Amino acid sequence: FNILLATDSYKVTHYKQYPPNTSKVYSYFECREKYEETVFYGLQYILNKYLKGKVVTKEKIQEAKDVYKEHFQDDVFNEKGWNYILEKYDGHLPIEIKAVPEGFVIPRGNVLFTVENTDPECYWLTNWIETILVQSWYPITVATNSREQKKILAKYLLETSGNLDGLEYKLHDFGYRGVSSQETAGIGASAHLVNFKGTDTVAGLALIKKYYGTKDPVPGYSVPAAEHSTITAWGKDHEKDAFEHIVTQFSSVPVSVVSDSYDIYNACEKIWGEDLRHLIVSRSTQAPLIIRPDSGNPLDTVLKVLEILGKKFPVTENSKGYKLLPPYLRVIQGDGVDINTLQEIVEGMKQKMWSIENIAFGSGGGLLQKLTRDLLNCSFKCSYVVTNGLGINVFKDPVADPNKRSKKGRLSLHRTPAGNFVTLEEGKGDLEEYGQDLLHTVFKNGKVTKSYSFDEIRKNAQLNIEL
Amino acid sequence: FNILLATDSYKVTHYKQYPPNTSKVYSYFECREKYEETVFYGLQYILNKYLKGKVVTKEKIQEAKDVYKEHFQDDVFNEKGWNYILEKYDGHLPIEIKAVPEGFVIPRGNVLFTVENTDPECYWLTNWIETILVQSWYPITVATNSREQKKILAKYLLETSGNLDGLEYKLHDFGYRGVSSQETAGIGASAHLVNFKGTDTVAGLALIKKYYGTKDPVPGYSVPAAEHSTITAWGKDHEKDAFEHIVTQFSSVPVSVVSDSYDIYNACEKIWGEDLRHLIVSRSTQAPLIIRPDSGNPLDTVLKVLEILGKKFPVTENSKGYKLLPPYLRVIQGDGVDINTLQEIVEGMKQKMWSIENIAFGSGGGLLQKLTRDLLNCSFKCSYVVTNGLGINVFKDPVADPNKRSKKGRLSLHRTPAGNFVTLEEGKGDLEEYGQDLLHTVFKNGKVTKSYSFDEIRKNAQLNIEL
Ligand SMILES: CSc1ccc(CNC(=O)[C@H]2CCCN(c3ncnc4nn(-c5ccc(C)cc5)cc34)C2)cc1
Ligand SMILES: CSc1ccc(CNC(=O)[C@H]2CCCN(c3ncnc4nn(-c5ccc(C)cc5)cc34)C2)cc1
Ligand SMILES: NC(=O)c1cccnc1
Ligand SMILES: NC(=O)c1cccnc1
Ligand SMILES: [Cl-]
Ligand SMILES: [Cl-]
Ligand SMILES: [Cl-]
Repeated sequence: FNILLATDSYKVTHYKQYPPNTSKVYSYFECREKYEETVFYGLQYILNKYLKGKVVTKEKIQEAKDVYKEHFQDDVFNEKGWNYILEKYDGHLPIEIKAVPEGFVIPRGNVLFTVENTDPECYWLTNWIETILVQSWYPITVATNSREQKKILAKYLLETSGNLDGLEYKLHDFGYRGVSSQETAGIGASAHLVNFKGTDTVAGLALIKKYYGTKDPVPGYSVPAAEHSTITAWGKDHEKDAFEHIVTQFSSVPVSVVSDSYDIYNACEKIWGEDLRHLIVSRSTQAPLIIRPDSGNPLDTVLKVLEILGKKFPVTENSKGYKLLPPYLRVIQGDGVDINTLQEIVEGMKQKMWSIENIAFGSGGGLLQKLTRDLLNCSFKCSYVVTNGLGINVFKDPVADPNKRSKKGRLSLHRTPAGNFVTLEEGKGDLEEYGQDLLHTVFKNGKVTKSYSFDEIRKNAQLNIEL
Repeated sequence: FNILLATDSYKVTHYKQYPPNTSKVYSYFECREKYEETVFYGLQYILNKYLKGKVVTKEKIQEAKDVYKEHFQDDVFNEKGWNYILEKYDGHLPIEIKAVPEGFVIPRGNVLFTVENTDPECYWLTNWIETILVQSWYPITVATNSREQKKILAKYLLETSGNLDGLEYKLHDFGYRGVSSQETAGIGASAHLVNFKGTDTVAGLALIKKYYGTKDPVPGYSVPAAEHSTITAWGKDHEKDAFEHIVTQFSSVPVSVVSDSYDIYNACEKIWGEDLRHLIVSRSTQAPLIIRPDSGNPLDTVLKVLEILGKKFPVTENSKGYKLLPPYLRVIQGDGVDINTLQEIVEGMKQKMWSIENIAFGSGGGLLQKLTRDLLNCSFKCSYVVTNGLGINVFKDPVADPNKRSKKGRLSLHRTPAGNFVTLEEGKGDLEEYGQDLLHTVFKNGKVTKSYSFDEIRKNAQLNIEL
């Protein structure tokens, strides 16, 4: 990896565009003003993997110089300025980054981190690294969207069952194949694990161990489960034999069995319902069969599967008046799930008097891929510069869009007297009217100065209903 | 990178699930049946970076064993199967992959690649690597959606100007900050460069040189350009000074200057139009000023910018009857651009008699992030197995969704008598009624066996209008 080749191409040219005698460029990131509050997560990964230590070498400078000469068909690369960092700082970036603690849940429109150069010669460096830092939008957005789904699950589980038992296993990550790269898979899976413990995206485990850390051996867990190949390989007329083999191989742990290869309704009513019923009603409460539909309208299919199972298996009514399958039998809907369809399904279940205890959800592309930087309006902008020794507040205020207006001056984040948050502009945090700045230095002059464990991040990101 | 920890968690338990004495599992990838045709691109990256050579070691087996013991809370990992590959094949995968040539443009619902194990003990390995291989959906989808935008641009450039000059520079990649990882940025940028030569996502250059290669030193190009920080740092009252400094700095090369920091209309009509007009009109055809709006309704902003500039600069009428700014002045719309708004903008310009020669487009999130595996229904499924020495044709036919039905048996890709594509099922390619199979072996037993340069991929992906 070469940080000199890790920026948008136009930035290579920006050192020539800043006002002359500029000794400092100070910029900030926010999720501009439902997604009212966002989980701040993922900067520590970027700091450690890409920004810390000796990130400039003579070879990296020469390689960048050669690439940019061809890419621009002109010599515009700031070799002198990069060689300065190499010679003066042993290739360590003279940048200070201050950030809200990871896991913190912050309302939209607040400063989440700031970046500035610590050596006047490196005024151009602050926004060189915008591109790599702005990619924090992704773990922020996955963690936030996963937490909003946890909010919906908690509200329906509490109403239907009177408690939150099992909440942290109700949204399982199925997204490994549906994201755009191996690296995205690990980042996204780790962001989902801020909120839940169920994942099949194995890449998230190694990322959390390497850059965050947990007291437990692993941060996420899974169970044996079939796919269409392991059912259909038996031949169409032998679906029952496949189901029998698989539940017998995994008789003492939970096992998920995709049941829609040919006819989900026939499989639940006849194969599970009658032919293999003796192998289901014998199972432990710690080792249920989890029937998995995987096609059709997600709501209609869940409701019809539950209706079928409720007629073939003993059903109890819990203390809130909702129907509950026996403890050896559960359902997972892992097709077509995103935050909108998750809400539709749990509301449809509630209307038909089915407890949310009966169901869990798997989500793949909806959880990790169908998200953009535009969802929370993640943005990085310069708000303060020093030119000719005088600080000036800088901002953008497009006439066409008031929403794109940026903040002015030196920023700080504070608790309000009512316990909310406020971002103070124009250096007003220096007046000390609002208690301590919540931004902490996390990176300075090539060194990670403050780190958080994954357990702390999870604590910071808890729901109020959990609290 | 560990291939043992690079699959969905449920796949680890699969070896147990298949029918006893299964010696072969054969699977295939398609973009299931506007996006009628898809560009096949990106498999060669995956084969080289992740699948070739010695990918199993004793340390990787031990690492996977220890992770999965905690992740499943049980010892379900197939240590013996992985050890077999390490001992018998020096850790090279006994898999054969056949694929259509990269850059080929293939209608939906055709086999694009197939995967099978070459050793009977490794029947479980075919679908182990599903997760890694299915991530090819992303470069396929970026390349396809980029090509569909090229078709729109070509249609409207041809109609408004009579030729396709400049087509390959008309959609520029702005997506580096808006994708979910560094790895995704390189993959996606490379897939856009199958169809265009303009890009700010520098990561794509290194990936193309390393895994595909080009005759030219670099596959893509850029120009100097401003961002809001380099304008707003001068202070709001000094926008004109920033513009004058930047244009002067890059007088002999094309320069893009974002002009919407405060008032885009005021900047075009008063600052560019009157105050700095002398600086603009003196510029060469090879180095025009490119005015860049970045906010408001994209079609409304483009039309109003062009009306303003048409009244301050000398407009001509080209041979098709469309208006043309002088050659030293162009526009780039780099906000809100996606396949749908691109179409809206070029059609609105045509209706207002504005030649598409006047404009280019910058796309970030829409080009590389706002895409999912569901757009082209990219899907990997087992179609053939051998059990007890007998081949059987296998598939999934969900009752609720006919679209999810998968193909049966051994597959092959052919040309029809009219020159179209057909996928033959059930081994029927062997009858030779449709000539030789189109697919080529690209991977066998740990080695890449056939490969394509980026120049060949570009040629294969050309538009008919270009041919
Ligand atoms: C469908 S609901 C269910 C399922 C399994 C069980 C069997 N173990 C249990 O009960 C204990 C053990 C740990 C998980 N515990 C859960 N408690 C509520 N809900 C859960 N879902 N879940 C899940 C979700 C997705 C996947 C792929 C696998 C598992 C785990 C859930 C509590 C009970 C209820
Ligand atoms: C807005 S139109 C324009 C722009 C610049 C020029 C100045 N050089 C040129 O003309 C020669 C030089 C190479 C590219 N050539 C192009 N030929 C048609 N169209 C193009 N667009 N384009 C672009 C796309 C994205 C970015 C960030 C910068 C530039 C390059 C375009 C031909 C002329 C017309
Ligand atoms: N475990 C599962 O059922 C699963 C995992 C990944 C993708 N789809 C399904
Ligand atoms: N070159 C540009 O104008 C650019 C690049 C990346 C993102 N936005 C704008
Ligand atoms: Cl060095
Ligand atoms: Cl599956
Ligand atoms: Cl910009």
